[PDB]
Amino acid sequence: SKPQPIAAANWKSGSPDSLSELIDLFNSTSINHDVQCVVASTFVHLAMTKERLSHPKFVIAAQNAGNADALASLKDFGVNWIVLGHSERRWYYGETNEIVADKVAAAVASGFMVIACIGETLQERESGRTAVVVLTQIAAIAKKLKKADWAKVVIAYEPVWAIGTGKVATPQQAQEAHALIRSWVSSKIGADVAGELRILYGGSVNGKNARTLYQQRDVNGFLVGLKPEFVDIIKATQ
Amino acid sequence: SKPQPIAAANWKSGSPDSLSELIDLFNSTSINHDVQCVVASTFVHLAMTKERLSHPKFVIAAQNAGNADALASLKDFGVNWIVLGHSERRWYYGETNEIVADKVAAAVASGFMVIACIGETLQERESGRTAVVVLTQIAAIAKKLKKADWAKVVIAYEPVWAIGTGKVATPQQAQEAHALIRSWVSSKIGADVAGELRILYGGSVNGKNARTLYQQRDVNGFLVGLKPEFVDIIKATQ
Amino acid sequence: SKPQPIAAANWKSGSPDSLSELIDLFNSTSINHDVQCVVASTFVHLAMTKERLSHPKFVIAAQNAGNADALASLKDFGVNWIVLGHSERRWYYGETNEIVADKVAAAVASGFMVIACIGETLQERESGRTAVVVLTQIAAIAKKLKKADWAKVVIAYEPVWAIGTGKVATPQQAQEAHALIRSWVSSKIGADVAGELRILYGGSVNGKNARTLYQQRDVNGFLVGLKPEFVDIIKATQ
Repeated sequence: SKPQPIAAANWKSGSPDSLSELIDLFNSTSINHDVQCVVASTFVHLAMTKERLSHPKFVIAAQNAGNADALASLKDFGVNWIVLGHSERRWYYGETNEIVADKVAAAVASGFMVIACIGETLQERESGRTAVVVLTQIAAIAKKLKKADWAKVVIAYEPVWAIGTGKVATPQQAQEAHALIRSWVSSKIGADVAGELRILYGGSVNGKNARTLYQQRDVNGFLVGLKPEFVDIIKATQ
Repeated sequence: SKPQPIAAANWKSGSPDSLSELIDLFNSTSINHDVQCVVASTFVHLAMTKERLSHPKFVIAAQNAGNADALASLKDFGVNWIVLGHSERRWYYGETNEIVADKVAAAVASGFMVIACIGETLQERESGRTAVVVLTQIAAIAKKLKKADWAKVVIAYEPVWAIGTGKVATPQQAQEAHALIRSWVSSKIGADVAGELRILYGGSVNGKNARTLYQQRDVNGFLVGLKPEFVDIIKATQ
Repeated sequence: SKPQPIAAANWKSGSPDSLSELIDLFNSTSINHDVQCVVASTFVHLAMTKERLSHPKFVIAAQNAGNADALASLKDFGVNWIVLGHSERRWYYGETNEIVADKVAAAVASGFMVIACIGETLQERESGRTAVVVLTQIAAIAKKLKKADWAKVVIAYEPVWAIGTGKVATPQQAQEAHALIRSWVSSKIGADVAGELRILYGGSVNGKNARTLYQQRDVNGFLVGLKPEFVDIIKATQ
């Protein structure tokens, strides 16, 4: 019943050696279930990742593409995945709902698989606005898409409200949010689309609480930071 | 006598683990005098610093806010300090005196404590224009502020004449610059504001010059790189 | 005969300490032959490298430019060399042949020594367009220069087609690229300019491969990653 899960991890910082070491680890990870793993890299590290990463269940993603030429350069380089709408961009780089929506449509048009992030802030959640905020964010994206395009879309629910707090969302809070999103998709886009849609939990987690989160009916994977424990996150989607 | 000193450290680069370990160091550091410690982060590291850093004498600062939305996201995230007009902004990104002044005024308006950086090049210094250059930079900032706003302002002198050319300024050179800045603030803004103003030294600081630098009449602390030796930089402000 | 070679290294990422240890290594290295060594980094690392680098055959470069208008201020900060037109900028940051040309000319007029990167993609090489692409890129640069400016210019042939493939161009492949560039410079700019022009091999290479590459008639050095093995790259220009 659940579609194919996705485990996706973002580079933050550190030496080329620290990255090549992770790549070696992932190349040597035997994964027995069907899962798409995604290593989202910064531009400066795409060359080394393309050079060293080779695993049948791993693809490379970009974290950003600031112009049409960048998208085209990524595709020419064999990078077919991209992460869009992450809170860092929305918070600090002026990326409104509409800007994010336009980027998703552009990337889809270019033939990217897109992991599109949505999520409400602390202030938004506490004023009881989780539903309106998150559904407004996905509505904006859907505005610029056709029904067929959804096969190229993955949604990450980023519990922006929990960033920096040291607390993972309970499986109940995560399920509620993922459920909220799927219901909107089912009703506004299509029951077929909703069933096939991957909705990833984009809060940080360890392997233990990731397993429990994955037991939730509307959780289809994770978007986390790149580190050795990403192997545990992959296994959590079994 | 001197106002409360400030010891402020800037993240440069390295892995999330490296930052984590530094946070562990600072959390366990005993500080027995009145000093405001500041850790200036890049966006990507703000989440871990908020999550892990907890010392009564430490606050978190941003290094940039490129737009109005970014200032607001920072404030909502509980980031109440910002460093503006630092050498990268002025000499790589070309922020003019006016752009810096506008940023300082906007941040103050939004409730931030601002560390505003000023400093002259070797061409400026060697051609006898240290005073006109440095004081013109601060004059641009002052134009956009009211007298009451100075309680939310901190000045940092970055001797880019030395930094950019491989020199280490002496305590005498640091003092002369700080004294120039203080006399300007005294003259233009008020002797009250001048006596209360923190002017931090932002040149090359090591374990042997830190105390002599702090003991200069017009130095009120430091703007330096984040390193384990920051503990000793803090100690030098006692 | 061959002009003075250049050995240039780009710092990728990682902690200040890791870079500082490399600077220590470089400082203790005898380099007996006539060669200009270049260490290029992002802006944040300039302070440390300026402070600590002592080797008399090394200079410090900025890893790229921001806007062409901000090159003058970066010169005044104290940077004397710059790398422009690197594939990363052309691919991801919208730097067309003409934007690269404008930056090169602006850097020269501000008194920089410039390493200007040119090279064709895998798609361009496969389609038989190595010469047209590379010569179009260098033609654009030349259009904004005068003959006297070439004394301040260095070309890096970046084998962009090989990026991410883990393979180095063969000496035959590198020589062919460098020779067609020089041939164009000789005819279009001047024989003497072409004789004095340094054309660097701008792909990562190790000591042994570098030594064989440097044997080629039109190879005048290297633009590579900043790592311990950079000492062997320098030695390979003997």
